Amino acid sequence: DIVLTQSPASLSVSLGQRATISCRASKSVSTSIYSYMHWYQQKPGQPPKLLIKYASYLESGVPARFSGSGSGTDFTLNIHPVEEEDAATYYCEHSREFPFTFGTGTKLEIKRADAAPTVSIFPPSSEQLTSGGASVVCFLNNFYPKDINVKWKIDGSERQNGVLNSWTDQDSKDSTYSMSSTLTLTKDEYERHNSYTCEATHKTSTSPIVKSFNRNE
Amino acid sequence: DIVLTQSPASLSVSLGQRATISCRASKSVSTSIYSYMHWYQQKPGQPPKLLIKYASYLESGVPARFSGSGSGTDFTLNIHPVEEEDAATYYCEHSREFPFTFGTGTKLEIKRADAAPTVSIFPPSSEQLTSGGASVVCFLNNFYPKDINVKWKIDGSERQNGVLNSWTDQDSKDSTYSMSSTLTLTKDEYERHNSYTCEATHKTSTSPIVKSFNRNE
Amino acid sequence: FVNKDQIAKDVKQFYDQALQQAVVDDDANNAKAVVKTFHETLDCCGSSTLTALTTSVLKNNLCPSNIISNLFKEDCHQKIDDLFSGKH
Amino acid sequence: FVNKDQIAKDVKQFYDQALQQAVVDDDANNAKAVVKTFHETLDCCGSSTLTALTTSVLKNNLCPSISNLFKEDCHQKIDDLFSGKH
Amino acid sequence: QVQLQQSGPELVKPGASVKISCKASGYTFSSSWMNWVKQRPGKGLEWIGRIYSGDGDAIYNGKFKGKATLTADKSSSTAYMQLSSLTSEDSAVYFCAREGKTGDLLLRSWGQGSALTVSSAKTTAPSVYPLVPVSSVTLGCLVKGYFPEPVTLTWNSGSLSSGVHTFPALLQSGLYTLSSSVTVTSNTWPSQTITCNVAHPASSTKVDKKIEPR
Amino acid sequence: QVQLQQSGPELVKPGASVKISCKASGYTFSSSWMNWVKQRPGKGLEWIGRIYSGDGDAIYNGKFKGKATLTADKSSSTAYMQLSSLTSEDSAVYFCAREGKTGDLLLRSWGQGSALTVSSAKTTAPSVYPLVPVSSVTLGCLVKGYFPEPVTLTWNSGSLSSGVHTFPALLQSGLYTLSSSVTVTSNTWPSQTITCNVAHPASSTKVDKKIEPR
Repeated sequence: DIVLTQSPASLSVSLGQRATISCRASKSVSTSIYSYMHWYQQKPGQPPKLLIKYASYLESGVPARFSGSGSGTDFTLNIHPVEEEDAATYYCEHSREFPFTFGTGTKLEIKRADAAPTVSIFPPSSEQLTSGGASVVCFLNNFYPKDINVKWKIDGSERQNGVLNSWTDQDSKDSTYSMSSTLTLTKDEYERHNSYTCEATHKTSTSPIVKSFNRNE
Repeated sequence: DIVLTQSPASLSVSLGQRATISCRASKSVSTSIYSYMHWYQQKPGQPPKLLIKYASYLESGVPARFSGSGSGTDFTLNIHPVEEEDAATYYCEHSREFPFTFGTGTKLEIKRADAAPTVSIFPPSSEQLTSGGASVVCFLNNFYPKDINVKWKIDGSERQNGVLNSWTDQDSKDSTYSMSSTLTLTKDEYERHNSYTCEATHKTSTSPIVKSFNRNE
Repeated sequence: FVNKDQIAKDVKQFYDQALQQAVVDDDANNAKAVVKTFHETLDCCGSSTLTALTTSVLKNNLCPSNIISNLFKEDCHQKIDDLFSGKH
Repeated sequence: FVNKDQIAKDVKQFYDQALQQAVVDDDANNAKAVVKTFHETLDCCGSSTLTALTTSVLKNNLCPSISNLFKEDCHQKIDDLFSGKH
Repeated sequence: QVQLQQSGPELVKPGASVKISCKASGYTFSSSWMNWVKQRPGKGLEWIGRIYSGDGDAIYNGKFKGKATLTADKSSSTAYMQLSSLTSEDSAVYFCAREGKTGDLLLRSWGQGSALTVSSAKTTAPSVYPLVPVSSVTLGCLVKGYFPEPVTLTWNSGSLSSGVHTFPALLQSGLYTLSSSVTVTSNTWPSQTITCNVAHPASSTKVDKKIEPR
Repeated sequence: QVQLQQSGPELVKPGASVKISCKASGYTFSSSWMNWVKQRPGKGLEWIGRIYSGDGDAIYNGKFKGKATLTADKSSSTAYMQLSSLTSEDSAVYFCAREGKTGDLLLRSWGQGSALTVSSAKTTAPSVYPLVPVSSVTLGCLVKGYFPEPVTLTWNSGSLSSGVHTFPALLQSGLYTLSSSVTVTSNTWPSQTITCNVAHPASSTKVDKKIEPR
């Protein structure tokens, strides 16, 4: 089986601006007159889409900003100018022999400025509390870059009893990300501490942003 | 049709020496791998014998002193060192296409040391007299070169009374020629006269070699 | 003399170019015709060096009256060798 | 990639040399085999550019099973193969 | 007019089998190849096999030769895929994809996909909790303890979609849970009512939860 | 030993036909080609055609197409050659030659030839006269007043060949005449008998004129 190794793992370029992805095969995916390496585009939820076929030929109805070059075992996709809706994961794939195999993939992000998150804590609803359980959600919204740390302090001291965190796909409009920490714990244990806090650390921030509440309101 | 122009028409070559005949074709006789030209030898009175095949290859049982060379339209045959047995007419022939055709022909003469003839005179036999015919025959034999003069004397006086002379082809063992001169005349006249002479004059002879008989012993 | 193994390799080369072009090209009508000609003449179907493309050629009706493999027994590269080596 | 012409010329030339070898060379076993293989495969006998020798090879049973040798030109069969008519 | 119509999300026990489908239209299915592609959530793409619909002659990947069965129905113009001895790590999205006319080994048109998931876990309707706070305001909704996937979340039944952040579901003891943020304006909350609409088809569950500070 | 023995000389009247023959030995006639070549007195070689003995298929020189007619006879192992509408300038020696085992296209073994002479003139037998002499001894033969050619002169019917000089015939008033010298020694004459053997196929003549002294 041929192995397709792509690089880099992930990429991020401004709306400008050259994006250039590489791909390496175990053995020559190329004949005297062809190759046999092709390029697909995928977006969250959608199926993959054929863009460049046989190394350099644009598939019908695909922008001319997409371009491909290569031969033998080394191939290169190129996006210029990069655009909003080009944000995707790009898989190279060969059709030289059986089995066909896809590349490890390369994610395309969109480079933008920076932005602190908008943090907002939410105490358990009565609805929830009633039937056991008590979850404390905290949203960190519309920020950049992806990297951030969340920290949970219950009455000063901090613990990750059951902290679950979920990131969004990058935003198409404002190019930012959003995160979602959820401190889930037992109803009984919730009704013992009169102070909950959501600490959020991030670049462009000396100190954390730290919305809080006490179970007495 | 392919026209084979041999040259020279004839040539004389001393024993031990080299003889080169050439053959020229009206169009090409060669393919990528074979020249379809062959050399034949014809001694008089006999069929021709294949000597060289496909330009350069010796037909088995032919002295290596025969060699051939050429291509396309230009072909050469070399005999070296020449021998007595090489006295013959030489023909080049192509087998490239139908019709097969032969060369104009080249006659090889073999120059040897000059040789004096061996003259011998013969009166009519009893048997010829009966029919009212009288023929006197004289053999000039094994001489060289081919040029010989013969004169007839009847009773001391020269006569050319219808004398027919026939030459031989060059001997293939000693390279000499031979000539018979016949004097034919009526039975009447033969018995009128008494003394019948035959004089051979040659290059080798500073003075004529003479042979004769007296009718009535 | 003409180089034997080089000509056999050129003919394989040529066949491969047609076989590929038959499937990948915007209908090279001649490439498809040529590829049938070879298969019929040589009693043949595809190449072992192009076994992926040979599959789709087989189903496009360009092989002698068989289904998939088979195929590995129907190599044209081998029949081309046998043509130039005086076998069959 | 390779050009159709030069390869079609090469193959004719390869055959022509087989046709000759089979006749002019005495032991030429492979040359005869090669020649018959071509004849059997392409369905032809000899060549227009070797019409004299072709007469011989027909008579040596190296052709498929004389007036109509011109109609069985084996050079043409080669062109038809590479052009795609056959 | 080309389209491939794959079957819906499917839940099935370990050891069982599933026959995913794909309905072709707008091209001669009977003369076309059909490929199948596995994609485990997170990971990349994997090729299973492909089949000539005309006769059902198929070529398998070695890794699926023995597990995937491919078949073609010309009267349905439907390609099928069949998986045996199912396992948690057959849980993936399986795609459908056709080649061009000549069988040019290129995946031209795809289906939506089919989310297969293998689990002994029982189907469970979610619980939906409204998350009111304690200038501009941000509200929340908490869908917790559901199985299998997916679920549909919308605010005001789609009426408010800008300034929304629905987050991918995460597992929490064999049950899924996810949240959504919506930030409005302040000069419309609580002036104008806002409701999180959660739908969980597997349990046929539809639920609207009006937010409020109370 | 491969030999090709041909028909004897021939006198034929103008406008007639002749069927010359060439019998082959010591090689497989049946699967071989036989050629035919013309040679006029004092002139070159002209190729007539070649015939395949296995089935009589023949390729003619265009110049001889409608005149020459080649045929093969396997049982005899004999090739024939027939010429119609005979003319003074069909007079010539005609050779036959075989090709190799393949169809070599090369004239490998030749017959002695056949002297065909075309004339309305009439045969005439020769008168054979002995010629006794007036250290070697030389004696001679004289064949006078014959038509057509050739004759066959020998000495002690083959026993004597070296020292023999047979001279070309001369034409005079439509009659040929040739002489032959033989020189032996001497010691072998008149001790051993010496005889001149003349043969004229065109008149069925055969004379053994024994030379002797007087």
